[PDB]
Parts: sequence; structure tokens; C-alpha cells
Amino acid sequence: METIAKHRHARSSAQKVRLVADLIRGKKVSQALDILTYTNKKAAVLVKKVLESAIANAEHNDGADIDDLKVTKIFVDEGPSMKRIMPRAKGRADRILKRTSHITVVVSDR
Amino acid sequence: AVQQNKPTRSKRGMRRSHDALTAVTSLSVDKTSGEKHLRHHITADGYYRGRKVIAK
Amino acid sequence: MKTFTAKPETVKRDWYVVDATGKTLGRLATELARRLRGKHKAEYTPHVDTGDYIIVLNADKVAVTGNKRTDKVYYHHTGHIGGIKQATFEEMIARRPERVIEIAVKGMLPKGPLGRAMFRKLKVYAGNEHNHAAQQPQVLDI
Amino acid sequence: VTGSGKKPWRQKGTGRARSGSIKSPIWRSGGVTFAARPQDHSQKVNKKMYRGALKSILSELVRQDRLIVVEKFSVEAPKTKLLAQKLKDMALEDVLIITGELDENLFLAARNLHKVDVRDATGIDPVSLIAFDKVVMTADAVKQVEEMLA
Amino acid sequence: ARVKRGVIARARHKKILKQAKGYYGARSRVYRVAFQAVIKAGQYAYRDRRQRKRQFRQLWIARINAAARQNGISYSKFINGLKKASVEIDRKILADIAVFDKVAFTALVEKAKAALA
Amino acid sequence: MYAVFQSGGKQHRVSEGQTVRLEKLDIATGETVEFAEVLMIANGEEVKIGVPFVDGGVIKAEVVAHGRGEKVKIVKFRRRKHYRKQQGHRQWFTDVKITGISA
Amino acid sequence: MRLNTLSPAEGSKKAGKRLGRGIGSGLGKTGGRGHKGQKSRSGGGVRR
RNA sequence: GUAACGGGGCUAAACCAUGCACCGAAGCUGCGGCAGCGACGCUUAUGCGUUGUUGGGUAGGGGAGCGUUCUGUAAGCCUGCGAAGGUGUGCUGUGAGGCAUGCUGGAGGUAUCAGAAGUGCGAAUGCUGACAUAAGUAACGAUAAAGCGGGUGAAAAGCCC
RNA sequence: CCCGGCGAGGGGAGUGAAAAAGAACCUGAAACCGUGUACGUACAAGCAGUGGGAGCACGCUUAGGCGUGUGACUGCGUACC
Repeated sequence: METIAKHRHARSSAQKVRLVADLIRGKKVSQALDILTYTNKKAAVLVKKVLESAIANAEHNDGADIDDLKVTKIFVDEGPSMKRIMPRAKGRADRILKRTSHITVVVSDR
Repeated sequence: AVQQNKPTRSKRGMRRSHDALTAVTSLSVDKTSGEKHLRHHITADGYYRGRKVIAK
Repeated sequence: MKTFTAKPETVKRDWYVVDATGKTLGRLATELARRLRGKHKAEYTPHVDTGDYIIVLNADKVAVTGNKRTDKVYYHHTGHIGGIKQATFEEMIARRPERVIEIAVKGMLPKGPLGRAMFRKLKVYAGNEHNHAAQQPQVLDI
Repeated sequence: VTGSGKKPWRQKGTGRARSGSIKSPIWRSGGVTFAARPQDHSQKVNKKMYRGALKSILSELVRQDRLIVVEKFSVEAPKTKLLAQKLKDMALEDVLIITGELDENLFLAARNLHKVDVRDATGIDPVSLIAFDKVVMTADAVKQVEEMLA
Repeated sequence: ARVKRGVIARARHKKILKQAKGYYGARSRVYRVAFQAVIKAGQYAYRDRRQRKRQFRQLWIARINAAARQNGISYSKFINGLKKASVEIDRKILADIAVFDKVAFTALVEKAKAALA
Repeated sequence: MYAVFQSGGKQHRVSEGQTVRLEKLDIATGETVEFAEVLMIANGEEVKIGVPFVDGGVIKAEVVAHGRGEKVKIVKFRRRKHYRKQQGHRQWFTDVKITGISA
Repeated sequence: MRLNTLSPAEGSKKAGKRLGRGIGSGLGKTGGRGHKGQKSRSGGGVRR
């Protein structure tokens, strides 16, 4: 029985999440969680709260038991980017694009 | 330099694919605790061959 | 109506052994080249490479014939040193003998992809030192 | 387009567009190059031509048998429900009413009726006349339309 | 009359880009390149209406040649022999006996060889 | 026995029980096709014959579909001249099914 | 109703050129004015 | 860098002299479709049958048709008893186009026929937005750098002590 | 009601005709990046298309030479404005 946790509008570039996210993809929940506690990267704490919320809602609510739970998907999508002008030398007025992420976790027993 | 044309999306994928994050070759848990591990390092509670590390 | 066409699986191929000691370079070369495509036999298809698996038994004793010999110097520029570099046909037959006949059929096959696909069916080895007793080679005279 | 003749300009021949004007129609939005002008398409109208299309449709109105031509059709009052009850007696629906006398007790009627309109016969409107189911008419109106067509 | 402009092109676009299903990179997702690709496409297809036929006709000669050469006549002598022998319309796509069941073909070749001068 | 006959300005080989396509006929689905213009029959061995439309031959058949094909596209185009034009065509056909070719 | 059944005399309606619509259209680019010179350009210069 | 037969190869597989063959273009021709119009036959107000030279085409003319916005019949009539819009496919026409239909959608729509026009973008080193691109490349602001113990805290090489 | 930075975001339970109307909420393309599936890529080569095509999944192939999508290989082949 399946549960979605999302974190939308998250403070990450998405290429740096996907490095970590694809690692624990198809891993089963408990091995995935062990691997994640000792990854220091900003991406790994961002994912932690959303991985736990998924697992935690499986341990309750519409879910029942977690021993046969596995993390079928961990993926990341374009969130709304905010545009800002960075001040710089010889009157250069370039764009810095502040990325956010749409993080989707799915766990199921299925 | 500069460039000739806007490049294909298959090119972007090849250049970052080998630079992608590499496997841990599974993980460890302790011989000596109900603590989980980090392999050939010492945990936050100091368990590996005891003593103590990270008194934070 | 439509035409019939070949499929990769129907090809017979078979192994043909050419004694080359009675032959001379270009009459061996262009017949071998004809057979290395399969243009002696019926192809009836634009896109499958048929051919034989072709042994030249020897070709160490292949004449080029006549006065072309003493000005036949196999031109190349692989990448170094002022000048062309060269080798006479005689050095090329007396030492490592395969190559006179090898770069004689090379230019008889088309461009890139089809020309690599036609070539890999041939072997010459050094000459008169063949290992091809067990297949029962079908003899062919040129 | 008002409120500036400015040229954004700063030459042409600098790896970009002419940047031409701050009032140019092409400047994203606010005014376009061929936007509509006032139209008044009315003419002289040639009288022998006008009256000769009206003869063509006036014959057809008889060939399609739509002209009832009621003798002195009128109502007591300009009340819609009375005029409408008159037309029900006459077993007529969705009709062009022609008044022959522009009498105010018929002219101020019929307003409540969905598909009824009332006009006077003097220069009878030919675009109205091909529409509607029937033409109710008076004989005094048939007289003054033939003299306008004479 | 404010007219929208582009609700007619949305269909011309979707016709091009559907024809431009199967194509590489920008060609299946940008009208501009799709449009280019589609136009070269029909130049090659209209070429190949005539050209496909000329191109197979070579294989037609070439399978008849190899039967004939095995039957001790050269192809150009067989066709001029076959011409000198009486009437027959024939056709180059006829000789399935060129590639396979090659026991046959011998009678046409004997007839032609006889008639040759 | 496999056989050849003439469909129009083009010649067509066919077998027994073989369904074949050719340029459109007047003849319909519910009607009879028969071909006296047979150029040879390839018999038990190769035939040595001179004169085609062999009299001691027929292919009898029947129509199995009369339709019109797929749409091909025709492009006439010239760069630098701003010259682009198009035509479509589908081409008609008839399917015949051959039961014939006599022993 | 008889409304809406009227039509021009045979051949009476010339319709006129719109220009500039489509590129496989024959009419399009240039305007029926050809390459370069004053009469291809926008309306100006010489007096009658 | 052969690279002055197009290349391989050829001392006859050359060249010359004489002659024969073949292949080889939307050409030349047959098949099936079609454009406009002459000749002729039925025989006309309009047309239809047979035949036919003809139909590569810019600049450029000339005739027609289509959709997009809009008007009139449409004060009527279809519609949650499923309207507009979105999208994939089949079917279909010379093309523009048209029609069928699963998914979608929760109210609007409509011929016939003629007519008005802010009437189809793909280019203007054109204007705006959403958003790609080189790229996870380059950047760490005079290197007045920093350490280690405890702590606000889930978290500290930059904070507080 | 669950995870959490005293946070962000989403799911669980309940509202509604409808949340496949959940509050940046109308239905929703195209660029854009990512997920998911089939098939392909280590005799490998230039407008990336065309002409021929093994193979393979799916449609009970209506098994009656078929549809769909892809495709090793390989003749031909120089963009538009």
C-alpha cells in the first residue's frame, strides 16, 4: 500500500539531488536510510525529511506494517525558479537563476 | 572560446554521466553495537574498537 | 507486384581456397574482389553483404608483371618527417609478403561501411603457412 | 500613439536591432500598424436600379403567396396583447406588419411580441421584406408602394 | 474586426510535426527544423519513385548474368540471342530461377545461343 | 506451376493460390477475371517457346479487393527562386486472386 | 424566409490581390514589385 | 598525401584499324489516374461521349477556392438527454481543407448563401513572456587568514560563550 | 492524523457535482527538465532524410501474408530564408 511524500519549492539545484536520489532508488527503505544518514551534502538532509515522512505515513494511517515496504521512486523535477541580477565589474548586469526543486518520493509494499 | 550552434540534449547527458555519484558497495553495521555504522571509520558514539570519537 | 529480397539468415557463404602461386597480382585481385562481394553469384538484394569466406593459400610468389615493378612504391604520409615515405614492391613481397595483394584489393571495395564489411572475410596470412585443413576448403582456380 | 516621439536608437550596427521608436506599432503592445478606421460605406443609390430589385422581390412575394393584404388592419389601442389576439384571430404568427397610415395605435403596439415588427409603407425596407413569415399589409399601402415603384 | 491569427497554423504545424514523428532532435519538436526535414523528405521520395526502379533493375541484370555465366553464355550475348530468337516480351523480374532452384533457366539460354549470329 | 501474364504495359509473375495486385481494372469484386495473354508457363521444366500469349494457356482468376492505395506526396521545390509547390496522389489498384494456370 | 439567397453576376467579382499570404502561394514576398528599385520600396519620391 | 585514367588493377585487360553486342534519363513508350481547352460524334440554354496538341516554370499576371475575426436568416431551433476548447489516431480530397473517434471538457453553438475585414509569421542581427544553450563549465571580492572546548540548535570551518 | 528546521511541502481522514475545482485553485498546448515502458546501440563513419530490411514487443495477425511502434545492416544522398 502506497504513500506519496513531496517537498515542492525546495532550496536545491536538481542535478545535485539526482546524484543522491538515484543512489537510493530501488534500494529498499532500511538500506536506503542507512546510506542517507552518513551523506553530508545539502541534498541528503533535504531528501531526509521527505523520505522519513513517506516511511512514517506507511507505519500509520492508510498503511499497515513496513517490513516488506520498499522505496520504489526517488526523483526530482523543475520547481519555480526565481530570477535575480548579480552586481559585478565594468557594469556587467547578468542573470543568476535561483533553482528550486520538486522532490517526489514514493514508497509502497507493492 | 564561443560556439557554433545550440547543442543536442544527448551531449549534456554524456558529459555529466561519468562524473555522476559512484556506489558505496553496500554498507556496514557493527559487530559490537545496535548502532549502525560507517565502514572503516568510527561512529558518533565511538563504536568500532571502542574508545571515543566526536564528543560534540 | 513486389520484389523479393535477401535476409541475413539464408546466406550459404561456404569456404573457397585459392592457390595463388600460378597467378599474378591484379588478376588474382579483381577476381577475389568480385567474389568478396558475391557479384559472381546472384545477390538480388541492395543491403546484405553475401560473399564467400576467402583463403588465399599463399600469394608469396605473386608477380606484379612487367616494368611497373621498379616504380611501384606504395605511397603514404602517416604523419611525420619532411618527404614522402615509401617501400618498393620488392621489400613488400620478400618481407611480410601479405601486403602487396592486401593493398591491391583494398582500393577495389567502396568508401567506408560496406568496404570494411566486404574486407573482413579475407585472409592471406604470411604465405604457404595456412591452418585451414579441417574445414575441407573448396578449391577454386582463377 | 501619443506621449513620446523618442527614438530608442543609439545607432544601428552594434550586433543588434535598429531599436527604432518608442511609439512604433511593432513595440510589443499599445497600438498596431493597420488598426481600424471609421467606415461609412453608403452611396448615392441609383433610383432605377433600386426600384427594379424591389419589383423582382415584389413579384416573388406574390409567387411565394405571402401577401395576405388585410383590408384596414388596425387595433383599438397600442396594447401588445390586443394586437396579438387580432393576429391570433387572423391565424398569423411571426409576421412583418406594414401600416398604411402610420397610425399611432398600431405603431406603439406589438413590442412584447417575439418575432413582430411594425413599419410604414413609405419607401418600404427591402431587407426586412424578404425576411418574416407573412406580410400583413393594407390596400392603401399596396397603392403607395406601386407609386414609389412607378 | 480583431482577428486572432494562428488558429489555422496550429493545424498546419501539427500536420508537419506528426509527419516529423520518427525524426532526430529538434526535427520532431521545432516547427522550423521539422518543416525543413519534411520538404527534403518529399524531394528524396519523389526522386526515389523513379530512381528505386532503376536501382533494383541492376540487381535484375546481375542475377540473370550469374545464371547465364554458369550456363556458358555472357549476359549481353544472352539478351541479344533472346532478341534474335522469335518474339517473347519477357521481363528481368521473371527469373526467380536465377537465385534459387537453379536446375532451370537452361532452355531460354539454349534457344538464345542457337538464334545468335 | 508458376506463370507469367501481362497486366498492361507491365508483366506480372503469379502462382496458384497467390493473391496479386495490379493497375486498376474496370472489373469488380463479384465478377470474373481471365487472362489469355500468358507469355509462358514454367511447367515441370524450362520451356523453349518463341511466340508469347500462348494459346494453349490461360490464367483464370477473381477479384478480391478493388480499392485506392496510400497517399504519396510530390514536392516541386527550388531554393533561391522562392518556388515551392505540392501535389498528392494515391493511385488506384485491383487485387486479383489466381486459381488458374492449367496442366 | 427568402433571406440570404442572393449572389453576384457571373465574373463580376474580380476580388483583387491581397499579397504577402503564404510562401508556397506564388503571391507573398516582394508584392508583385520584384528585386530592388523605388517601386519595390514603400510609397515615395517622384512627382507625376 | 598517390591525388594530370576518378581510384584500384592492367605490359594486354593498352593503343591503333575494322565491325558487332549490351547497359543507360520524368527522355522514348505502355499501363492506371488527372488539368484546362481545340477537332469530331450525340447536338445544347446548360452538357456528355469519343479523340486530341497540351500540362518543368521565376520575375509577373490572371481566375477560383479555403480558414481566422465579424454580420445577417438566428427573437427560431441543438445542447449536462453532454457546448466551446485541448490531444493521439484512422478515414478522406489536388491542396488549402474535411469528416469519424477514444481520452479530455463542464456550457455554450449552428449550417445553406452572400457580405465587411485590425484576415494565416518563419525569419525584420524586430518588440514581450515562459524558458533552453554552451555547463554544473567559470566564480570564492587586496589571503585584517585562523584554531580547538562548551552552547542557542535537528545541524557549525564562518554565529554566542 | 504522519515526518519537520518553533519551518517548507505533500499524503492519511472528512467537504463538494466536481479538488483528475485545495486555495499561485478556470480547461490547457509548445519550448523546458525529469520519470516510466518497448525496441535498438562495442565491423564502429559526413544536413541525420530517403529507398530496401533481419529482428522484437504489443493487436487473439479476423494465422490467411496484416496493424502498430522500433530497428542491427546497407544502395542513394550537400539545410531553409
